[PDB]
Amino acid sequence: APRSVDWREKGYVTPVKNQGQCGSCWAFSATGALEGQMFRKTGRLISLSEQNLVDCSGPQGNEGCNGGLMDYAFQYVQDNGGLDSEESYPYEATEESCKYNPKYSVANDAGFVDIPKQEKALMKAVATVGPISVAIDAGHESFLFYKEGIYFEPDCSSEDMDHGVLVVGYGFESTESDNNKYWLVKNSWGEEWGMGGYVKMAKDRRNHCGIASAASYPTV
Ligand code: NA
Repeated sequence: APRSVDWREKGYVTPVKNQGQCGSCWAFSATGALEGQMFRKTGRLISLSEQNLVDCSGPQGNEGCNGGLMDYAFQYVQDNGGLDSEESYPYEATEESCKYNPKYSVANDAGFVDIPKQEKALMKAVATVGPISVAIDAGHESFLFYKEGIYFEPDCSSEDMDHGVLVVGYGFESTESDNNKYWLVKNSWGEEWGMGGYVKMAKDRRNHCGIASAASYPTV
């Protein structure tokens, strides 16, 4: 595999969004991964509707602003036969009744692929597929105040993840500790968080914060 990958450079990645005060991170991770696999297929990058997932993918196991899973969103899109665009079904950060309209669908998928629980396999997936949906333990003050550099939190758990985000690549930079590898992660807390809304999460450090534990992508 390459030592460095950044799918934003290949046009796979929409700008950073902001979920507000709704527990819908899973919808943003999912749209992020489907935006990538749709681009891969069609060569067109279209922002997808998290509200569509929030309002409508309850039958697949999701619970709106109370939480969800990217794989359940991927299943909804297959079951539903479509997903509306962000422009047509904009984000309101509250759960409402489903207003999906197939005429405004701009995306589809035929299931999803779960990546084996290993950073080595996650790396191979990111290198060959595109942006990957992943779950992390973001429940630490250090994560809130992140500004730059490689994020490493010694109290981070590799099993109890609470936040869906999107790995758009990986790389390295020299550090004091010589723990130099990172996953490049798109968040959904707006541009003012982190590095323009991105975080470099420690890579090949014993599955730091569980980044490889629940990784998947939609099959388009
Ligand atoms: Na922000």
